Amino acid sequence: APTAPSVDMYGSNNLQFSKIELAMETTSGYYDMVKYHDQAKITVKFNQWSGTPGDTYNIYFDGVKVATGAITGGQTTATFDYGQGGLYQMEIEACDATGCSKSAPAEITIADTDGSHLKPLTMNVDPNNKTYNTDPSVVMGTYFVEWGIYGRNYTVDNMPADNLTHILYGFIPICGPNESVKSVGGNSFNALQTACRGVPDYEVVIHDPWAAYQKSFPQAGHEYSTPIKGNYAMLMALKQRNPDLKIIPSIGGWTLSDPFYDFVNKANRDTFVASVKKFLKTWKFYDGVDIDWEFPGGGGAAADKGDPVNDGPAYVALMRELRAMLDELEAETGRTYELTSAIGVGYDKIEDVNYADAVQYMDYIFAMTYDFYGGWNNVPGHQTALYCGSFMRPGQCDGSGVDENGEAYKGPAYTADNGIQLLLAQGVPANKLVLGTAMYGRGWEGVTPDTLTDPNDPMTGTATGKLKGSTAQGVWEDGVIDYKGIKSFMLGANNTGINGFEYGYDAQAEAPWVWNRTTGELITFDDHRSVLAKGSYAKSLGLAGLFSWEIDADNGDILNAMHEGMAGG
Ligand SMILES: [Ca+2]
Repeated sequence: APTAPSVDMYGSNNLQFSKIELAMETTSGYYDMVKYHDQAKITVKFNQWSGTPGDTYNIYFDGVKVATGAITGGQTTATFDYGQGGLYQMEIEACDATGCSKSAPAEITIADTDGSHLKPLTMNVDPNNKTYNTDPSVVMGTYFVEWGIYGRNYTVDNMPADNLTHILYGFIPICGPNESVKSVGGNSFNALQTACRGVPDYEVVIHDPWAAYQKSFPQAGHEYSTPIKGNYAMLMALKQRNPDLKIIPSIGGWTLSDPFYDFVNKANRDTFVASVKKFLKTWKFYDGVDIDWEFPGGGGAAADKGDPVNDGPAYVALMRELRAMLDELEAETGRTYELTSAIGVGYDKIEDVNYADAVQYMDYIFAMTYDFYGGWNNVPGHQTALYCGSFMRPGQCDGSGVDENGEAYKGPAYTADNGIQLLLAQGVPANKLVLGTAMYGRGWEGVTPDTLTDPNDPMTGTATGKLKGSTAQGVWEDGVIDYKGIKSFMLGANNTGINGFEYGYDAQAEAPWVWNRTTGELITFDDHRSVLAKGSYAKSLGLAGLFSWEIDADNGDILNAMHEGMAGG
């Protein structure tokens, strides 16, 4: 036998390799930062000094031959392609006529974006999140937001994964027209422009690569040499821990929807869809695509856009082409891919798409059954109600009446059930709809008792302006408030009212509120009871399940209520 081969660790990159090179110390165009390879370029050096090195080498991973070549002297550098991620016990075998000598096994790491090379994530979940007899056939979705790792300080390991089947990662931008991104203020529009340099219009990109894959997370064991970090490496590890959990990219949303309005041009769709396939090939932990176009026909962040005539068909065509692309990805990988979309449920949003035509391609519609009322104006109302509250005027629920300035109503009122029914009437199968629960409140200030026309119902009053508060109370933007912030700063431990706030519940609409008679502060939100009503309603209608916006704002209560209201028959 030859001399035993000896592995030069330094000359073998310390046996660490990766299918994806990721810029770690700069912010640039998407393709200056992200380079993917189907075959990792593996390089192993070994030494057989002042001895008999033999004629040929073989390299095994877990006893399986992956590489072979000739030996010439005491220094052999072996290169070769490997296309599957993982950890492997690697062995070097030198052979010649008289037999074969081996190195001692050493662990080689081939990183890939499926997490195949990672140990299951170490969770750090608030224990208020209870343990449940999960039913894997019911949808329990939620949104996790890329920027929530900053001030909100809520990271992938805080997610109650065991109580989720569906994680929607918000949000993936589309390069092109994005004037809406500017009202978000800050660095946001500039971050987009940087990521889209060298990127053709209507291609998807990562908006914040620092959060996505750059930030070193200690609890995830990240270090300087670590080839993938940030949120994505954590989601990858999370798939190893929870393999059946669907993690799906969410494209668009409120401020990143502007480019969807050009998808009336099929060539822009062709470029988009293709970029979505490369995205999913590049980022293998994702399980499909969710389209959050707000909204065909208009009505979203851009007062500027919206085509009620042509947007609907563009969206149907997009779902077909996205479905057909995912079909051929399923053929290439053997995986199953899901296609979903979050939609408005006001009647004026719903009528702009023939969801019967598009649903044939989709797995789930996430019905955004919330933001019915809020601080953009001074009309109190249930923002996330199952049914129409008593504060609504006659013929206002169904849109048959006229408003309090004698003007007529143009469609049914903003409730979840008005929304669902309109979708069922359209032909959408009930077992593809997912009902939305809020994990935040919307609220006003200055709804003093004396603004009320019905003294039992502050939803009957008038506001002076948006709710105000601090970051620490969960108020990240005026007139909006995390549920956990409502819990600990307005509800209290017994849910009976603290710091001047009362509790109330509109049993007819299935909608809670908290109300401060003195400040006139009014908050509408989803609570334990109201989510229970949504569970019952979902079951009664054969709805696929429930989903929530946004997980960082929950404290446990809402997701708990979601499981409990879904339990049983
Ligand atoms: Ca419309």
